[PDB]
Amino acid sequence: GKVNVAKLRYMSRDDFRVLTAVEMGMKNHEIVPGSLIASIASLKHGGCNKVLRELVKHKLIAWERTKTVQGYRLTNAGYDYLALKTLSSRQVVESVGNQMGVGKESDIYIVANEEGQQFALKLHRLGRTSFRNLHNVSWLYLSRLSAMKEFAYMKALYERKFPVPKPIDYNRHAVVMELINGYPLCQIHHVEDPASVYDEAMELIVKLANHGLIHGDFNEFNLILDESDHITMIDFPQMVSTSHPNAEWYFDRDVKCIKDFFMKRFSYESELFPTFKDIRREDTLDVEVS
Amino acid sequence: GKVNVAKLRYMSRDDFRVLTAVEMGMKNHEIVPGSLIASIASLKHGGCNKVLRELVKHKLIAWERTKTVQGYRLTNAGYDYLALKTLSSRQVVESVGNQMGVGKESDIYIVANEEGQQFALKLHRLGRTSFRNLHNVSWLYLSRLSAMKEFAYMKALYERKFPVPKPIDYNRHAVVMELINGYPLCQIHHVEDPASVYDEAMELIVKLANHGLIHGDFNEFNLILDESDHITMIDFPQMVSTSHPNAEWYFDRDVKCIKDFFMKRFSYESELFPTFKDIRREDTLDVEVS
Ligand SMILES: O=C(Cc1ccc2ccccc2c1)Nc1ccccn1
Ligand SMILES: O=C(Cc1ccc2ccccc2c1)Nc1ccccn1
Ligand SMILES: [Cl-]
Ligand SMILES: [Cl-]
Repeated sequence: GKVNVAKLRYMSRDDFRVLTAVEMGMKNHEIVPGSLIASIASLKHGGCNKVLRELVKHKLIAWERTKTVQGYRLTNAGYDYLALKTLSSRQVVESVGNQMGVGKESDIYIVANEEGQQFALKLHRLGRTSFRNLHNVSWLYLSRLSAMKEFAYMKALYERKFPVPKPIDYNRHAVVMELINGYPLCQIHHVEDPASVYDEAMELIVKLANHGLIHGDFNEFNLILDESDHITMIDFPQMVSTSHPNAEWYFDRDVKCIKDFFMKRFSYESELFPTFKDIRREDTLDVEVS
Repeated sequence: GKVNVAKLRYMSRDDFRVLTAVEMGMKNHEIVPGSLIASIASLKHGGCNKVLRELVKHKLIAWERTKTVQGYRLTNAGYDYLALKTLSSRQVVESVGNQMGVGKESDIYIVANEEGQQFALKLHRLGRTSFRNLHNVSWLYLSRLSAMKEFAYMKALYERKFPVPKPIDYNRHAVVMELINGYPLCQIHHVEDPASVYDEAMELIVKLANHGLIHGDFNEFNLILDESDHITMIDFPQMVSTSHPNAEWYFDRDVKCIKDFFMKRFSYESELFPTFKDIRREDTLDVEVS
């Protein structure tokens, strides 16, 4: 057997309206008053409070009281559900499995469509830090923006024959993409030909730089090795322009990180590693993604 | 003499209201129609079109026509002016000098108050990349958010006796702080005692980690050495939680970057470098800044 996946909880037009109302409410309120939710949701029967209590019970929204405001906010599970239900209505996702990895700022899950074909889901989680020494609904917008940027870059890189997953669809903070069957490099113990995997990694750094991009977090946690020892890049959250005044330092750091890992894990060392002076710009993906 | 600084351009309350109206308009529009700007500004004498032409002439806004829409948007110079004029009305900034450094995502200028005391200004510049392979008012919000986070972290770190500049004030994408007199480590050729500067750098990585933070970009471009060979951190845009599943890799990368620089520039090497296992959490600045 393969990984277990659970069908998404059923969602009524009522639940979706109230849930959407809470989301809209959070543009202008850290805690959305129950009266504002009721008027935005405008249910035909106006048992809005019953529906909210039911959404609390299912952990999709949470109750909070400050000094002189009290009401509701979307939970991570609520935001997740809105994204996954939207993707479900486009026949992209039917079922969700357990978390089976992380990016720098994302959680990675296996999902399946109605036919039981498996895909990778990335849920972006930004705005985690709270600021109180001076608004903290930045997490909705920032997470949505990461997912959008990941989908756009993944599409642009895939079309330019880079070793990245085929992106399928996105909504809010959720990106669905080709599942890559293999192991992150960090949990590979032996390889028949380390030189070959090292070369793929170094050629990927060069090709990114030739397109105007430095990964910035290039490592054994972001690179998956498949059944035929080819690498796929699965996370690129904070890429730097080759035009940055300190671009060379970022480029060298990514190169040194790969060298350090290949020495530690495989006792492999080489002189076939790029310098920034080798880069010949061919594209402008740091300026515009098209 | 010291660095040249120029008094901020004079602007009438009318001109400043129209520029603020364009900014408000951009909450809901990539391109703000002239009619919407006029109704938001609501000038007593209604010469709004004259004022807009004058703001174009001074490069504070730009005119654009698409197929669907035609009107105005804030320029970088316009956003800069709004921030600096606001800081000017609080007596924080009277005069602006030339750019004299960069952070990873910010431009650094010398500014002066009315008495001619010099300070550092950081203008945050995010949302540089354009996405067209599928809204682009993200640059206002993201830049504002970087500045806010920098001010908050700088205050929290300063109060906890970290070697950072004393933060003074912020508005929009602008942060004003203590000017640190010295050289970025990257432009230091010799030091009497490299071991001592290396130790300060390594103790700073440990103290950050003890407070829940990994810098993530710790380098010779972010650290300024003053007249008495003490280091000050002047940029920390993308800090990582010590709770990150790959926290150890980020911590080690910051340590290796300092080691590599001290070997390259000063031929200095040491075994007095921290490991992640040494860290004993003392604070929660990765979760909440207070
Ligand atoms: O991470 C992986 C490797 C992997 C594959 C199956 C797994 C099954 C069960 C548990 C872990 C598993 C890990 N792929 C990946 C990552 C991002 C995007 C696309 N694909
Ligand atoms: O970067 C510097 C060093 C420095 C000082 C004076 C300069 C004058 C002319 C030219 C460069 C200059 C550089 N300080 C700093 C940075 C961020 C925040 C606060 N202070
Ligand atoms: Cl529905
Ligand atoms: Cl509806």
